[PDB]
Amino acid sequence: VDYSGRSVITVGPYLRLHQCGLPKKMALELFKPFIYGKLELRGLATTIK
Amino acid sequence: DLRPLVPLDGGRFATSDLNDLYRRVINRNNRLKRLLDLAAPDIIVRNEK
Amino acid sequence: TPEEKLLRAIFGEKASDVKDSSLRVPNGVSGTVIDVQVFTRDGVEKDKRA
Amino acid sequence: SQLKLLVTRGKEQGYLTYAEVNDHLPEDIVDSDQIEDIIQMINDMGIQVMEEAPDADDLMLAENTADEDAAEAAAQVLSSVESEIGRTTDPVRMYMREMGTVELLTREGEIDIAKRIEDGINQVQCSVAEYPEAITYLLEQYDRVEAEEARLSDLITGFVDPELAREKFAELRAQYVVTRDTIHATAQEEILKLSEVFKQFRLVPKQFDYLVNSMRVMMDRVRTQERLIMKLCVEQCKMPKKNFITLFTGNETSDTWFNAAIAMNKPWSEKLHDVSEEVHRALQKLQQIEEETGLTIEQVKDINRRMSIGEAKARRAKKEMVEANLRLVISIAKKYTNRGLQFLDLIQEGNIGLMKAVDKFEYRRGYKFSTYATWWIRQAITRSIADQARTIRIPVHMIETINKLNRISRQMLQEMGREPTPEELAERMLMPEDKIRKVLKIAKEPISMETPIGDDEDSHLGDFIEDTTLELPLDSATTESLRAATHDVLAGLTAREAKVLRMRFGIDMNTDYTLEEVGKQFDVTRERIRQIEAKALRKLRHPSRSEVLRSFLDD
Amino acid sequence: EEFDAIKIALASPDMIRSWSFGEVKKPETINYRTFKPERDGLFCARIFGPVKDYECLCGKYKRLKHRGVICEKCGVEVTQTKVRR
Ligand SMILES: [Zn+2]
Repeated sequence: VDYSGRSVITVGPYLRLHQCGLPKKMALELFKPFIYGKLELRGLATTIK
Repeated sequence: DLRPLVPLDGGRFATSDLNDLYRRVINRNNRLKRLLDLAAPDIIVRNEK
Repeated sequence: TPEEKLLRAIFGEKASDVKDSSLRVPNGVSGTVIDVQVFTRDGVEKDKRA
Repeated sequence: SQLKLLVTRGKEQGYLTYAEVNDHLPEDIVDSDQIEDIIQMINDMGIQVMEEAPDADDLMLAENTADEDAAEAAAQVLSSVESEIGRTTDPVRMYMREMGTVELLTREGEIDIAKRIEDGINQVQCSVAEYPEAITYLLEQYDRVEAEEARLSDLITGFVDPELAREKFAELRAQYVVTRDTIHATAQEEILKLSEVFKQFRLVPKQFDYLVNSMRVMMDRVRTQERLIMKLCVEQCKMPKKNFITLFTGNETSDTWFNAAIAMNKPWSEKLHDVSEEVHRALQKLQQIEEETGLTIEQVKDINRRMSIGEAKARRAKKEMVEANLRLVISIAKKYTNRGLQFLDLIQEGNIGLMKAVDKFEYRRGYKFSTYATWWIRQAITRSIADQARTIRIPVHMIETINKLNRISRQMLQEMGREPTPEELAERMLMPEDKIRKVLKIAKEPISMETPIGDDEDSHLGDFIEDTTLELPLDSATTESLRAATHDVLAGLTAREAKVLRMRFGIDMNTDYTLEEVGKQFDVTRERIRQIEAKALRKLRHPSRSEVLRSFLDD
Repeated sequence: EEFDAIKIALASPDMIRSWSFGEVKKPETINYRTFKPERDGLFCARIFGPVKDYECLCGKYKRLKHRGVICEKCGVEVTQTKVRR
């Protein structure tokens, strides 16, 4: 399944129970298409490349 | 393409097995046709079938 | 292709027959290359670094 | 019945063992192939083991499948296999047992078998010399060949220099024409001279097949005409066998024994009236065949009958000899049992080779047929093991080179001690030092893509070979974006501009055009096209107009 | 392609010919020197379609406009390469 990942889970007590923590790097690797869409929307890159 | 013959690195090819089985069956069909053209004795054609 | 070809025409950029397939570091690691070793089948003129 | 007691114990106890089944089984079979079949049947039966160890706990615990309508058939197969007889399994053993009913010697009985073979070939040879279209075919081939539409050495495969053959062609031409130019005073003498001048020649087997096929077509014509006669008289008019053969025998040429037979005041004569024209046509084709050949249809039948009987005798001698020599074939084919091919495939190649050996044997050089056919068998099996063994097929000379390399590799790998290098093989062998690289690259098998790469959960090498030709979704999105960009750019031109710049390229159309068609469109196959194209190229080179395009530049 | 129930039944012979794209005849697969496919073995070009997308086997026709035309020299219907599947 594309758009997946994994890692070592951990503790993280500073959370309300409706939000799992998550790394910056797994996020920026799972949401590349979303990022690309938003970045061609805000004109921070005229083309997708 | 459901039974490929992928070119692996080094000239070595890594084929599926259905290529092998169909090669066997096509061999035996052609050989049976060849036996029939000659009209071999019945032990030959029987063992071929 | 099409309009890619129009691009080639507008800019004269010649797409070489050469294909980049270099060994680029696996993403995530940041080290110090400590040692390079080169091997050569004995029919190739050894390069400079070898 | 006791094996049925094994069945009921497997039902109750919930399993069995190798010791249990091996206890209850019917004695005296013990081939271990019937055993594996019966064990697979007991597995397919209610019992689902077959065991070794009795149990078994929470690890896959309390398993079962009903599988109704399979138990009643499986137990039936058991009770039937035990009670009747022990059935053979596989097909190599089928072939062994089925040929073991061959009396396995011809110690100089080969001479009688070759006698029968010569009988067949000589009776059919008398048929050859007697078949008129045979000599006409030879004369026609001679003319076609002399002009240069065919070769002399392609038609006939030597007598017992093509100019010798050609003067003999003219000799037999005169013989056949003098046979034909006496139409009944000396016809027998004529055929005698023709036969005795033609019965030391020979042809290609395929030319003889063409002769025999025109002969078979002649027979098919005569048989269809005898159908048109008898199936339209007897089976259409209640003209029984006796009352039809009373006039169908002996002369069998004139129309009288049908037409006048219509007038003999009989029921069949009172039923043949509408089949009169059809049987008239039948006897007319028969007499036209007469016109064709010169010999009565009864002589036609007698000649083809003698030919057929000689052919049957020869085929039967062939069969008898090959049945004998199957043992020889098996013995000689045992010696290649892992070349990359099956035992039965080897022995079938040997069957073909032994047949060719039979077809090309003569005692007139004093050979011993066993050792004679040994060569043909080994050669045919070698040709097969070369041609149709490797997965990707390599040619014969290439296989010879490969086995040369293997022989020399073994010799060097105990001469030099460690092993040889390609630079050393290119001087023990005398190859160009690069063909050896290509040879030892090519001559290896492929890996089985279901190979178990068991270094995982449970995987296969096939599950790890990625796809290379698929276009990245990044690439496809970029392509669509570039289409949109260049479309808006080209819209940012004039109608004539955009049209010429679409046409001279392959943009938004089929394959792209030439200046000939550009001119056939805009009236000017000339510098107007060049002007517009190059000037629009300059116009779109404008930064502030193609900046986005050049941002599409992957540099 | 919201088709229906799926359906299964025996494989009638003339049906098996309607599924066909030309009889396989020979046991070859590839050509041991140029790794194009020999015609016609388990593999092929004219039977099971082209190797490279929109490109003939011998190479006479190599443009998108020529899709559909079967090359007169090796009868390979120039079409996509997923038709090889
Ligand atoms: Zn072609």
